[PDB]
Amino acid sequence: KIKPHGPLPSQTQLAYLGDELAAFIHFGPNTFYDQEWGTGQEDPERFNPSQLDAREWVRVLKETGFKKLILVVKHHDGFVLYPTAHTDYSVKVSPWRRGKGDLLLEVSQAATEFDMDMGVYLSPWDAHSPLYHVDREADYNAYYLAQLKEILSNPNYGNAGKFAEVWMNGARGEGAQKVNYEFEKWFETIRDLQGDCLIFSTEGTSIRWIGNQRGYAGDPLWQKVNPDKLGTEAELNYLQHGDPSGTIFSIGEADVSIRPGWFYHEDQDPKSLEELVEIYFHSVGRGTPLLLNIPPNQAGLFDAKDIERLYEFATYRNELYKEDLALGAEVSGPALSADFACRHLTDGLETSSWASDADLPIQLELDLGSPKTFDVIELREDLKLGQRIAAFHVQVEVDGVWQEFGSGHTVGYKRLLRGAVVEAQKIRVVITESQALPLLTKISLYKTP
Ligand SMILES: CC(=O)N[C@@H]1[C@@H](O[C@@H]2O[C@@H](C)[C@@H](O)[C@@H](O)[C@@H]2O)[C@H](O[C@@H]2O[C@H](CO)[C@H](O)[C@H](O)[C@H]2O)[C@@H](CO)O[C@@H]1O
Repeated sequence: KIKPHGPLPSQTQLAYLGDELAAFIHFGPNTFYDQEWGTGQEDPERFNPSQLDAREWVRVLKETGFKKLILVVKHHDGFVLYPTAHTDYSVKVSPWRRGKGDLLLEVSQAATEFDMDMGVYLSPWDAHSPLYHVDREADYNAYYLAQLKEILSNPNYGNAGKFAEVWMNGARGEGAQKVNYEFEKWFETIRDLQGDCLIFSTEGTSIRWIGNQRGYAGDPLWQKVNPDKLGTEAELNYLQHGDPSGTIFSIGEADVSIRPGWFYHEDQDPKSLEELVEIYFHSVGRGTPLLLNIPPNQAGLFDAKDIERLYEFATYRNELYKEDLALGAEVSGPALSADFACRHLTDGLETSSWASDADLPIQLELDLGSPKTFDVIELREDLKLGQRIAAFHVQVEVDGVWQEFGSGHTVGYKRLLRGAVVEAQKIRVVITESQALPLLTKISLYKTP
């Protein structure tokens, strides 16, 4: 029994890491006003999608491999997209669904049908609320809290009444009131109603921002931080790389829009497959989830181009992973014991892993038995026992010379590392720095389609 190392992830954290792909939905007055930020002066009469179909949103997301859907139900403009008891600035005063509309309900019903996990984004900064003022901040905090209770206590909201993530955006306009939030109170309520539900915030919660909206996790990416170095003034590079000395397990979620903007704009186009693939390799392929925003249009529908792109992106990933070229390769090198043997890295069993207490560098060598053509290696740690590896490199034997394939810092939950396409039978993975005796659960090899 190897001892754990460092801060360990919760079950809900590991489940997210396992799921890899989440979808964001920004939709609201901003969609009708052709803007990215609203003022709270938007006319609810203009919130009037011609033919909204949340079931179609959920179906396409499910079919294209997304495992969670995070819905904006109140952006910075403050317009609430479910019939809240706590402000009149909501869908209640919109003509949509002859005034009886509830977008949270509509998305929740569809998500429940498709077993799509649910997140909810409720903007802390509220440009509409007359309570959003330093002189009224206790009242604003009670407003926000009361809405968390409305959202998170209702069996008709979420995936069968369950929410997997709450999103508290850190953004605030320069001229806005400097309201301070009752974070701990909010977190307690979230726990009371939804247990270990993940929380994205500027504070020391289970999810942090990766520090850009480009889909780029750093290398290294430590999925752990010290809460004392977070808050609204957290350094972006700290978010992006995490902390080798972090004290809490923290997922650096990589959010990015399929378009330039978060809301739908007719004049904008979605990213290319090539662009999404790069993002994929620098987010999921660096051990963190990708949260990809798809904005519905003024009809309440996903854009046709955007839909095509999600299917092409899904096809790409299915083809990448179709064959693990490393399965059954003979693996040699040091190993702690038979229970942690090298052959565990390519045996195709999720239940078996490798470890070694040998002095670094530790060299694992795979012999594929015959020459194969590949351009991706996948490594995974056992984060139930903590993140450990700080540096590694990969080589391939070509005409009797061990040439470089690639190098990196961290592995984490899952690390994809691309190299130039090669035909080779023998590969070395060399671990050169680690915070504790290294473990890997798998080595895989693929060819990009
Ligand atoms: C329009 C725009 O680019 N705004 C960004 C801010 O993004 C916010 O978050 C995204 C997801 C979207 O809802 C925007 O309308 C929001 O304004 C950005 O705020 C940071 O956003 C990240 C998430 O990407 C975390 O929530 C941070 O805590 C926020 O500080 C700010 C600063 O990067 O830049 C523009 O205002």
